[PDB]
Amino acid sequence: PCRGLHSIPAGPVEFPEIATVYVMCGEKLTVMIDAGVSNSIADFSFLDKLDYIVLTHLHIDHIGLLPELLQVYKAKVLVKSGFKKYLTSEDGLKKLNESAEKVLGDLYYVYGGLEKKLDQDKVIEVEGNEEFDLGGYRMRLIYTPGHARHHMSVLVDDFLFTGDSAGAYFNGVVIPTTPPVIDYKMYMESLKRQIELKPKVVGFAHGGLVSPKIMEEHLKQMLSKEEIQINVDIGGVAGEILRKQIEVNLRGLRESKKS
Ligand SMILES: [Zn+2]
Ligand SMILES: [Zn+2]
Repeated sequence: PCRGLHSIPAGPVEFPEIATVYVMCGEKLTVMIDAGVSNSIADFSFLDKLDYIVLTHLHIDHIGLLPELLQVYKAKVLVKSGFKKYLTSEDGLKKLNESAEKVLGDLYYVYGGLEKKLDQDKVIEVEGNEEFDLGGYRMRLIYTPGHARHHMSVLVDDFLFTGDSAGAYFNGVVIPTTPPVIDYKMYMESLKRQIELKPKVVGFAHGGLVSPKIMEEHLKQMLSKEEIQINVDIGGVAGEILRKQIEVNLRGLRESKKS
């Protein structure tokens, strides 16, 4: 059977590592954190069963493979309460894709929009403080708004999976996870709260596993009086995709400070 922790690249074929999906295989429950971009060819066939898929948030790059995953596995999706309708109705999906396209531009087509709504009985709303016994490991959800009103983080023992609430990290460079539009005050509060949890390792949705110290570097980055300007040493299409995303995030950061 499946055991241990699996960190799987779930980005588009042009940049598989831009997004990471985590799977924690406990003795009693198997849980997945996030679900990749719609256009990802990530293969999760190494799983015999899947009990829960926790969505850190509802941005399109974290919920892409749900349609297929919910047909192959008997998994239930856990989402912040009040947002289930965005996944279970045509009008809900239309709004998710609408906001995604407006914010992402060309990246919308790279990652891929949502095309199929999910069955309501497969989606469970949670408050963001629920605890689960995975069997040999303990999981606890944590509501972490700021990046989005529907953002939640996940703590498995001393591993903290932060989604897009505590930064991104590529090639040794800290990138702000601040696309339009973030709630600056809430974002800062959630970031401080997570730093205070003192996890041993952090799992970024964008950048994979990183040291907890990176969260503190991101906090400092958020407090800079000078305009944040980032440059990442990466080439090819992957480099261009990342640069576009960075521009979106820097725009969001600039605008959040004016609020
Ligand atoms: Zn996001
Ligand atoms: Zn994201």
